[PDB]
Amino acid sequence: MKNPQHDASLLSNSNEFRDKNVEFFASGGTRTSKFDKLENHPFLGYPYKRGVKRVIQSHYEPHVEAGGGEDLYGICIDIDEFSKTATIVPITNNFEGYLVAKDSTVKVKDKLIFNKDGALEKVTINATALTDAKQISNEVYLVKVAVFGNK
Amino acid sequence: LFDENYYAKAVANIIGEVKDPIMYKWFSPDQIEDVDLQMGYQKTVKWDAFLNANPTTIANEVNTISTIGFSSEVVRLNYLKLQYKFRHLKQTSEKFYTSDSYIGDINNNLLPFAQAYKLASSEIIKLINHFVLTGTVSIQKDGKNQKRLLPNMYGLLNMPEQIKEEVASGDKDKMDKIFEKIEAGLSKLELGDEFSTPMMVIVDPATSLKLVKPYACEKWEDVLIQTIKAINNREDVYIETSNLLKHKILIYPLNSELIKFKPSKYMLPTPNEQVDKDSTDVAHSYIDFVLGGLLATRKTILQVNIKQS
Amino acid sequence: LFDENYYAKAVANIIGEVKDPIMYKWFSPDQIEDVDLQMGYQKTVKWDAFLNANPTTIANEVNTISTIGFSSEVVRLNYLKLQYKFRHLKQTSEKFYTSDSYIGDINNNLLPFAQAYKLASSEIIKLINHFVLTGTVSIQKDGKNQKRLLPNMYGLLNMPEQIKEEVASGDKDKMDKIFEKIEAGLSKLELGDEFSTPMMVIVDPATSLKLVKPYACEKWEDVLIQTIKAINNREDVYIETSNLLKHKILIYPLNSELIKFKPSKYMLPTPNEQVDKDSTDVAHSYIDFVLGGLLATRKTILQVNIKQS
Amino acid sequence: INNNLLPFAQAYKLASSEIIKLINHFVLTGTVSIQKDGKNQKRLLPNMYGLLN
Amino acid sequence: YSKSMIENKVFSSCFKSKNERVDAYSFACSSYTDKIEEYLYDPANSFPYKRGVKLVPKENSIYVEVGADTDMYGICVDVCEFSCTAYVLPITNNFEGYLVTRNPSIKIGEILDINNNGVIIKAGGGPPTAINIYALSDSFTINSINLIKVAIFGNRGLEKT
Amino acid sequence: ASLLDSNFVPINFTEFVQAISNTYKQRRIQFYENLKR
Amino acid sequence: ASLLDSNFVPINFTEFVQAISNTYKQRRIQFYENLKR
Repeated sequence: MKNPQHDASLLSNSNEFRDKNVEFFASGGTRTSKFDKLENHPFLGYPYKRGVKRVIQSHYEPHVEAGGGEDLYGICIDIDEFSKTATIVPITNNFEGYLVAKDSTVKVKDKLIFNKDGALEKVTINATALTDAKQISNEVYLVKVAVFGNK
Repeated sequence: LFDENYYAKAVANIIGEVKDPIMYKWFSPDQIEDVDLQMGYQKTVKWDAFLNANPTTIANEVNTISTIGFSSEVVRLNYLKLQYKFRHLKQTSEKFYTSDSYIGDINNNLLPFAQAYKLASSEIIKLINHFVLTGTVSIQKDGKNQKRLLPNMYGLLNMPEQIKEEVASGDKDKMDKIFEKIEAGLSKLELGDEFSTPMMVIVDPATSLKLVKPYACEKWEDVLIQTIKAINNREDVYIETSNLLKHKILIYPLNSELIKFKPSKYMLPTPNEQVDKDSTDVAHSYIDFVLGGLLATRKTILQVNIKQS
Repeated sequence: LFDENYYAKAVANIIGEVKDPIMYKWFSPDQIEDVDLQMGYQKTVKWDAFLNANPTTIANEVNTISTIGFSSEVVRLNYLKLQYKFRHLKQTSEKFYTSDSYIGDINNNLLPFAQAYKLASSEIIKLINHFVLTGTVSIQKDGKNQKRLLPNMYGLLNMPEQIKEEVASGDKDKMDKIFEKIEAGLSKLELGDEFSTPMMVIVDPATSLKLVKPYACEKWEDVLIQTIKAINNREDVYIETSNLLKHKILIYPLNSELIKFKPSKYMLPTPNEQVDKDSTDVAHSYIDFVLGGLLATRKTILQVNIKQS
Repeated sequence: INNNLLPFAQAYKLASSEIIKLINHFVLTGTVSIQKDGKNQKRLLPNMYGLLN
Repeated sequence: YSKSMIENKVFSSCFKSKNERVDAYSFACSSYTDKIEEYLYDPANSFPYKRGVKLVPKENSIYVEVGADTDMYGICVDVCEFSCTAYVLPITNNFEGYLVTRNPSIKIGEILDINNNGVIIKAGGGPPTAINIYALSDSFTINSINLIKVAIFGNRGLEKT
Repeated sequence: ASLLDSNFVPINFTEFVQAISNTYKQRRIQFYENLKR
Repeated sequence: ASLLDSNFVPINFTEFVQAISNTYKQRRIQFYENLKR
């Protein structure tokens, strides 16, 4: 989850101001402009920090889910669990931030494509990696990218 | 002015004796609204709003929100100015014709100005009521020799784009067939979101006589009232009889959001300033009135005609 | 504030011209209680007491007395915040669009802020009424493209753990079968000791038309009212027709101890402080509202659905 | 100077002078353009003419 | 044709399905920070309202004319007929709203393409699509012009079939 | 300006016509007030 | 604090919204008072 709410018994020492932003709970983007377009959409699964595709079908309104390729619609940068909604930057808007990478093979200067699971994988091109893949926890890898569209 | 205009003084004195028009019973108080005009046309604009998409959930940051649109529609209404002339006795000549408890020449049918104006106003009010009910101007029981009127000037009976039903001459005396046609028209009625409103029915004496017959220990009138209550959200249903109709049934709601009457504020009779005078004791006066101003939405009036041949 | 915020001034001046919601007719005055919450969830705790044993007779000396216990139940209700955006003219630009007897561009469908807000508020109130009656949010006549809603957000029609009856498509026109299903649902209804309370019934226009038919000189509506009076201690029974329903019948009491509406005090439309402005004469404004807050006890609502296929 | 940025007063004065020159040109000639060649004219509404056209 | 399109003898007759109007607000979901541009359009060649348009630089001004997806500059969302001015949302911006189509039977979720007349058609016609267009609703006819709710988000990387 | 008001005194025929119209409007309002159905 | 009062002068937008809510509540109460089923 984006913010796993767990109670603790001791305070965690947090004084260093470096290597403190690369975390799974840091939503949004590293650099954001006031004129960035954001759309809230109903979601299924957990597409947080992943490429999202719009799935269209009691008939319900279209939703979004993790995906990519020819069906890529946008990037999920923030999530609200109570309302079960996801904030999405459309593919027509450039974005700079940390996204989920398939594995640790991604390095700097690498052109990256959103796979069927919304993860960034090496090689149409969609993003250019800025830093190396870093393991936040278990198999979760976060890579800083600057999305520019589709080739 | 009253020191100089005896006729104006008499009109102001006797204006209260004129009876109220009976057309007021056919409308709710909110449905009638006066306008300032004598002759010409006036355009009415109605505004509406609609939802373009599902409402947008406000959570975290968002800039794309659902929108609400607007629309407009223009309806033109025509107003016509009509006039009448009547003869009466000159003011200075009343003393020579004041008889025992009555004034005027019985032999020559001459009247004082006040009485003449009152009677003429009553007649003109009756004519205005006939026009409002039927949409035509005629002084004959047959309803012919109708004065030609402008378009966009309709009554409750001839308003276009409404539910017209016709009962064939073979079933002119079959209340079951008439009620079948009435049910068909009522089903075809379209009240939309304003269905919770009182309803008004106008019938002719023959129709009322047929209605008060037993239902083939219930009456056709009761059955019709129940049928109308089934659609008007169990609200008031009023029934009226008018001798101006002939084998016609009119059904319409008394709601200002569907049918609106916007008469000119000079519609009722008004004296004219010009008075014809000569060397004799007989003078002439003119009365003005204005016709037009009925407005209705589409498919909200049921007009049933029982053909006689 | 009114010296600076023309939009707030106009909202204050024209807030009174918005008609009251029709959903108030479906609830008693005591059944509605506002709460202070925009978005989130609220936990309501209901306390009860019970007798552990027979009472103790006080005679001579005794220390062992029967006890009275207590119990609690927690219910969680979800509230959702929704927003709409509409375009309108600017205050400094209205003077150049003030035409004769109207203001606004007929060609461009642009309206003054007050009129635009009034129309948008009316539409949003209609949507809120539809949600309260049905429990679903949609803008299409087919009822599709529904907005997915949070759990614990139910309407009268879709509230779970209530009595649900289904009339087969083959019996869609058999009022006897429909009334048999209604009687079965009423029998399954459980009001306990709160049975002495008025009852409310909501029906679709087709069912309203079927109800006024003769019973098979008595009406199906009369028989239904008598049957409900048999169970509700012969209290008042109200019948309502709504175009928001289709082949559905809703029966429920008006007792605040069984069904309670706890809406947010911001549920009805409210303007937002943010107004989009640019160098042109067109501005944008936002209206907020809140959905959710219906609570009901188990097995106290009868919902009859007449299948058409 | 290095970025061609002015105070609002001076910028407004210069822009107003330029717009006044353009208005004078439109009044005298009846056409609106920013080219010495006179081409790339802005299309205007009917019944909008100058002394020359 | 036109958008406003007239005196009526009588007024025209729930909240649902009232948006099916030719002169309805094009954006189903609007957003500030949406870029809108003004251009001239030919007043006798083709009416660009609710159609995909292309930039044609003429010898006197830059006009917008109805165009295909291959050379599309944006979507014409509104027109001011008094000044004959077209308002264009560039293709670089997202759009979700009602557009003119020529096929009266289009279902929801289908892939769509803009033809030479700036008209929504099914993407199976054969021309390689270059824009991401999806039908958000079934096509409806206003009596006659066919409209449909669509979502347009940028260009497609590789042209499809 | 209404003819029902005793203190009212018209100045010219235009004011007389306005008073007549106001009197008719007030009479219609009174009729709707007194009407019972 | 309601918008019905002529003497009520709101100070800020929060007070304005509270007044709107109070006006809605008062209108609901008045509607239920005047309702006769």
